[PDB]
Amino acid sequence: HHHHHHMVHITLDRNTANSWLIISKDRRQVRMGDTHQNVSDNKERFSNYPMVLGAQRFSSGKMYWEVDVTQKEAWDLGVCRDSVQRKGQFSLSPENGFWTIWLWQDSYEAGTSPQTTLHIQVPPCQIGIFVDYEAGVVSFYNITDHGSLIYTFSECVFAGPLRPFFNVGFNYSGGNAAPLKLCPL
Ligand SMILES: CC[C@@]1(O)CCN(c2ccc(F)cn2)C1
Repeated sequence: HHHHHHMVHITLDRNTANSWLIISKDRRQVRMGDTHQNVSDNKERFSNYPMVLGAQRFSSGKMYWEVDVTQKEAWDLGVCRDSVQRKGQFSLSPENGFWTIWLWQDSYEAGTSPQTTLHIQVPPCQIGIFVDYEAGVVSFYNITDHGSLIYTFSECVFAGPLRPFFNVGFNYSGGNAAPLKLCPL
């Protein structure tokens, strides 16, 4: 791909974070804490899962960013509607306003309903996310493998403003404490 020149500076929105997350001072890194992080509850926070949104809202144009997933066992990445459900249980699907891929139990899958098997020969340490709002496209690129395509959602019904979406995953195993990091342009 040649999408790097629509690069946008993404930062994380503390107010949307699950109350166990720790966001860095620069708002470019997030990890799971070993406890509640001593913040008040609010209607924006994802309650059930270790999720957080980007601060940026997009309703037009082409946007690209990169995320470091080094030494994680589990994570979700992509974009979602600004109006997604925050509280209780839900599935990551375009019907619920999410365009995502994930790693879980040594397999990579796209968040369709039901989920789609991905075929990645080189396990990625960094993921590129490309959104074309007018075209209705969300694409995922393997930066570790010369930018090779991972998955494309097309004919997307965004149905409102979009926000960058992140899930650092649980750490039941003690093997998933590593952060998600937004990579420099
Ligand atoms: C274990 C120390 C941390 O809590 C802080 C930094 N960290 C990692 C782990 C892996 C990796 F690739 C990058 N950062 C997790």
